[PDB]
Amino acid sequence: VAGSMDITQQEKTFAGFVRMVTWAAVVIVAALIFLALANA
Amino acid sequence: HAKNHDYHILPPSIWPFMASVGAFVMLFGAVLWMHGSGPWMGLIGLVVVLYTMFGWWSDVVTESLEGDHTPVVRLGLRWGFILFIMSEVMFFSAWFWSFFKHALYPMGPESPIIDGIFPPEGIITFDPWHLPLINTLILLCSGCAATWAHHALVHENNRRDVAWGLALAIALGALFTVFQAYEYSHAAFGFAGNIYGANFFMATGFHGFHVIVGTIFLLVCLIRVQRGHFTPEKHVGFEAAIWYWHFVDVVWLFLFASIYIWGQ
Amino acid sequence: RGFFTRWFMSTNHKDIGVLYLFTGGLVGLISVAFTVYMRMELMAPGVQFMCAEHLESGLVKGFFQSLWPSAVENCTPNGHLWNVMITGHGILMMFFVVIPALFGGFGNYFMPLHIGAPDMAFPRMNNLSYWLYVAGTSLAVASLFAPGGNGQLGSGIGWVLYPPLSTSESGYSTDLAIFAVHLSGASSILGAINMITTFLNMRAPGMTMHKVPLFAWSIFVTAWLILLALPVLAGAITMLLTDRNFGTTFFQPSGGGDPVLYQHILWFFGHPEVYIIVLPAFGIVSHVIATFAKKPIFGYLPMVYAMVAIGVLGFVVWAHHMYTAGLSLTQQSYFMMATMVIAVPTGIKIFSWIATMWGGSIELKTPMLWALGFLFLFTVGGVTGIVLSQASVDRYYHDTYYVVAHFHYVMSLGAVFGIFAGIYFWIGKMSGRQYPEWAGKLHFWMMFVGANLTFFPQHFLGRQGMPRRYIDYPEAFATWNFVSSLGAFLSFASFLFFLGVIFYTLTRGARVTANNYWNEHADTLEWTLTSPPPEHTFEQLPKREDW
Amino acid sequence: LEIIGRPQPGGTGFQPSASPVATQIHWLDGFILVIIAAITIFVTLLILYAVWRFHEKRNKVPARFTHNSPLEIAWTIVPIVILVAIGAFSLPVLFNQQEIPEADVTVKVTGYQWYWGYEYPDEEISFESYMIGSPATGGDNRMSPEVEQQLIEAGYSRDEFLLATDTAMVVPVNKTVVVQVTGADVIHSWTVPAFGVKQDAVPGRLAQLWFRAEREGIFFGQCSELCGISHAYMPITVKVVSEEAYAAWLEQHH
Ligand code: HEA
Ligand code: HEA
Ligand SMILES: CCCCCCCCCCCCCCCCCC(=O)OC[C@H](COP(=O)(O)OCCN)OC(=O)CCCCCCCCCCCCCCCCC
Ligand SMILES: CCCCCCCCCCCCCCCCCC(=O)OC[C@H](COP(=O)(O)OCCN)OC(=O)CCCCCCCCCCCCCCCCC
Ligand SMILES: CCCCCCCCCCCCO[C@H]1O[C@H](CO)[C@@H](O[C@H]2O[C@H](CO)[C@@H](O)[C@H](O)[C@H]2O)[C@H](O)[C@H]1O
Ligand SMILES: [Ca+2]
Ligand SMILES: [Cu+]
Ligand SMILES: [Cu+]
Ligand SMILES: [Cu+]
Ligand SMILES: [Mg+2]
Repeated sequence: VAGSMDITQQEKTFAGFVRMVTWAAVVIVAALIFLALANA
Repeated sequence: HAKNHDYHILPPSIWPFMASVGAFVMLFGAVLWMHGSGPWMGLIGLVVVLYTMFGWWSDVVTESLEGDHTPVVRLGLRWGFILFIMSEVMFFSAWFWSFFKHALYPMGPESPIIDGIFPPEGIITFDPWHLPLINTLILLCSGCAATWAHHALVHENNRRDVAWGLALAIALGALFTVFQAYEYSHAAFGFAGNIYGANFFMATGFHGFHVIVGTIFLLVCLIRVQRGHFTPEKHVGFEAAIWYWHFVDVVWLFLFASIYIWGQ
Repeated sequence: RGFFTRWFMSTNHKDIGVLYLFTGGLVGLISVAFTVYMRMELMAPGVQFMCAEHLESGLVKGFFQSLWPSAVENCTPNGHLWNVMITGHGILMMFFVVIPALFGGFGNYFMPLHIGAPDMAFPRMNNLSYWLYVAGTSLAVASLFAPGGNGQLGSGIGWVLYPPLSTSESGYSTDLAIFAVHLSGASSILGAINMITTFLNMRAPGMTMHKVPLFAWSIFVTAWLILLALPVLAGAITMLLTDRNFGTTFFQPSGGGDPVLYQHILWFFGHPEVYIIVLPAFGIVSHVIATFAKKPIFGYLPMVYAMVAIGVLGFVVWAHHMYTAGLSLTQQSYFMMATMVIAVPTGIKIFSWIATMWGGSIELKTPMLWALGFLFLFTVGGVTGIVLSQASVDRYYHDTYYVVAHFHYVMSLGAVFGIFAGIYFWIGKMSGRQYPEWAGKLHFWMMFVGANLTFFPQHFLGRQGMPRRYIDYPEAFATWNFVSSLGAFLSFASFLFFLGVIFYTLTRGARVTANNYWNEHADTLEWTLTSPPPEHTFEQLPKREDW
Repeated sequence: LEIIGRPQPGGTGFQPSASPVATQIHWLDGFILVIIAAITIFVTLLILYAVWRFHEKRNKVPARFTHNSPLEIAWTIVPIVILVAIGAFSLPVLFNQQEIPEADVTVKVTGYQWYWGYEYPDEEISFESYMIGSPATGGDNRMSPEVEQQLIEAGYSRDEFLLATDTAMVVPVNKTVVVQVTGADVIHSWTVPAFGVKQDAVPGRLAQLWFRAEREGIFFGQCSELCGISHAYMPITVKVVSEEAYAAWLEQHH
């Protein structure tokens, strides 16, 4: 029975992973914009 | 024999071992090429690797046509490529760091106390609107051409625009590296002996290597559309092509607003 | 089913992990041999073994001459060899021994089992990470037998390849080492990508990430550090490669370079690197202490989130390796304080392990000893870090054997104890033959005695001002340098004995009866499988009731 | 002539203080050393006791607990305090050793592969400090009959072999020396443990330290950044003398 497998747990995790990484990436861009607006 | 999971199990494969023999020889031969001896040992390696890569990726199509790329497997292959893209960003960050440092605090004869002049004294930069904006319109257009190709296969199943769009994208992609290989010919400063030349030619240099890769990758996806290989549900290879290509665009847009606009 | 198809073509993660373990041992022994020869020269002042005179004999000849001393009058100090040995030691250990045996070796084996996965996400790319790792190790070895600095063989730069020394050291030996590190990163990045996807996508049905075993978490965090750190190191050494061979001036000041910018970029990799080493040991120790104290690991979440905390903060403390290099006071201040923050979650975990022992019924078997040993060394090592974190005190201590002592306690011995703890814990579960409990406990105690008398005397030498990478020292140190070289010699015997213990075990070893051979509280999914687990594990995905 | 900055054959504490910064580095280390001596002893005993009190023989059934919200906050607030403690006394010592003052003497020190170079920009003096065992002073960077006689020459013992240099940087007591440091070849590092100063000689950077010499005598220090084959063999000698004696030298060397 290939193709059958239940993915709900993984598809959720992937939406989190996308939501997480996107969030994390802006924080860092913001952190460097702060750091540049602080001590450049 | 008797399994309930969708996960891809693989038969043994030579290519991991074969690629790393070739890759060792490639890099060993490159060291010797860099020190006067013949490029031949290096390019044996390159050929053995490029032969292995070819074999490898041909099976990741074979398996997808074999019906190994189930829902989870295809999903997993999507993370794998995103994690890769992320570590591509971390590679480029080392070069944006090296540029922004020697731009914000360039080295002056009284260095840590009082900084020097940027752009370096007597380095004549590129006009950021004359040519570089031509390349920024070359890429931004090719990025639209590859997205129309995606939206075609995924949301229209229209195999004509998929092929047409990709051909236009591959064309403008190869055109960028051609137009860029003129910006290198017409460079108003050297590669060796100054940081600006070092930061410039290495940063756009690797991006150009990534464009070359992204165009070859898109061509493999078009070659497959020629053989009618994708469906609206199963197109991980085609998916990663437009991701990788859109990543290259983000990198250039940074380079443009970093090295050319802000750093002229 | 042939020796070639099974080990040179494997896509079974359990075998690829075994490959990593054994190669890590092999390169270890090579690099440990480098350290026995290093302490041999440092045994007492004056150069006796690394004499320029030995150069006039051929490679094989001058080798075996170097293994046996000389008079100070018949010995011209060849510092170059010394530098190549210390460089050889470091580069092998940081890139080809310890991460490969922990992340490559145990991580590849058990993390899929711990989460109930049949294989890894990309098990063909998995094999590539191993063979690229062998390719790097080759190039690395080649660097020791190559046109190098000062007219000799080998690169004597230091494991961190500082410029302009790195960029201007003659020959091509360095360039090999560059590409060796390039491949060791290429190995790791692919391994990481695999691990992250595997962990996130291939868990058992019902196992949320807050139900994932601790070792798996420790490997998961390690993979994220690798994913983000190693690409930065690629840029770093590529800049050394173009300076060396394409005449750029990234770090040459005459062209406008800044050798300090290298250290920033390198140490941006360099700390994450040191947390990529120990993080899997955190996991292994978590599993062992919980098993042999018959008690569920104290404070799961916190433990994890501590690992996440360490993992995130690990990037933004990097410049405390540069306190002396000439950093602005504002900078030195920030990195002083940030470095202090990391100390809190790294500390907390030491308490949680003690709290797991608290209340339980402790079976003091060999793996539990090693994990307990780790706790000690990780505290001893970690507290000297607090000292160094204060930039003020760093000035005296920096580039002295006090640092060498600190990072051996916490990292070298920490991860080594982690590796050995793993080995005795899982040897039956991997081979089907158990070790002899007397030999194990001996190997531990020899190591614990020797390795303390190796590096704690080095604390003194640092406070007395003995600097790093010195082939020779004032006579006024030699007392402690002899104490250390003794302990290091004893330690070498322990690691030799161990290589026997496993040789006995893998051949003359007591074949293991049951699936779980430890006790009830070794309660994770590997102890459900057969003692040597099936070539295809979890063909039937395990149902929730299995953990 | 009193050799002060120097290793003692098997010592465990620091090298003798000679400056106000080297007093504070001696102090900060002692303060910390109490706190770390406590934490390791505290952890060792908790470990040992738990292993005894909770061995499967001495205690049959394990406990069930996994969390302790009170004690876990105790585990966190205490080390944050411990670090705020150490931090509060360490940030001052850091600013003091990094905020450079007015210079009585200014010296420029330059790192060269396997020797040093001193400039007094004001008093118009320049010279190079090679190790007494140098190949520029005949030796093979090792001890020999010849090399010992030369050590006696400069008023040193066979003891001081790897520390003693052919020329010394000489300085007045109770005067603030600002030592500026740059590298010429690769990265070198200038240190005098007695004075409590370490600064890397990075090619292309003007890095600065300062030390106020409180006592008189000979102080040593070795190079602290791997710089090539003879990285062990380029040390530092700082003779500090009285203002009367130093004024006599500042005309002599000219
Ligand atoms: C295993 C990896 C590892 C770990 C865990 C550590 C744990 C720490 N170490 Fe470091 N160390 C390195 C791998 C590690 N380190 C390497 C490889 C080098 C040298 C590379 C080279 O130079 O060649 C290095 C060199 C180094 C230096 C620079 C020395 C120099 O070159 O001048 C500094 C200074 O900031 C430093 C600070 C720390 C601190 C503050 C902690 C703290 O975070 C530790 C946490 C505390 C403990 C583990 C003790 C137990 C404490 C408790 C149980 C309660 C907590 C108590 C308090 C918070 C007060 N380390
Ligand atoms: C984490 C990796 C690692 C390991 C394992 C070690 C194991 C040891 N090292 Fe450390 N060393 C470094 C990472 C390590 N080292 C680095 C990065 C440097 C910097 C180079 C530089 O200064 O530029 C350094 C510099 C260093 C120096 C001084 C160089 C100088 O400053 O001039 C000395 C000498 O005292 C030293 C002594 C030892 C000894 C006696 C051992 C041991 O031999 C003693 C006891 C331990 C064992 C016997 C464990 C061996 C077992 C394993 C490694 C497991 C192998 C794998 C499997 C079993 C699967 N090391
Ligand atoms: C595509 C379209 C393009 C459109 C463009 C729009 C996007 C805008 C993006 C802009 C971002 C550009 C980045 C430039 C950042 C510059 C950074 C900076 O200025 O900091 C340097 C500063 C200088 O040091 P200092 O000597 O102390 O200065 C004294 C002189 N006044 O250094 C200091 O202050 C010293 C203190 C050190 C602090 C280090 C902090 C850590 C670094 C931040 C974390 C990042 C790490 C990543 C984390 C990943 C892990 C989760
Ligand atoms: C999505 C694709 C995007 C394209 C990829 C490119 C993304 C990277 C963009 C950001 C790159 C970081 C650039 C930071 C440069 C800051 C300038 C600098 O180097 O600071 C100088 C400082 C030492 O200077 P100093 O000589 O001491 O100053 C004396 C005063 N005259 O040295 C310092 O203090 C260091 C300052 C801290 C900088 C930390 C850099 C960490 C690099 C990680 C960036 C990763 C970005 C991740 C974003 C998420 C992407 C999805
Ligand atoms: C495979 C991985 C790829 C990533 C690496 C990217 C590599 C990019 C290489 C760029 C090649 C640089 O080539 C470079 O050579 C010459 C000398 O330096 C330059 O300089 C030339 O033009 C200038 C005119 O003002 C003058 O300064 C020089 O006398 C002249 O030789 C070229 O204008 C430049 O294009
Ligand atoms: Ca010796
Ligand atoms: Cu660090
Ligand atoms: Cu030096
Ligand atoms: Cu040096
Ligand atoms: Mg240093």
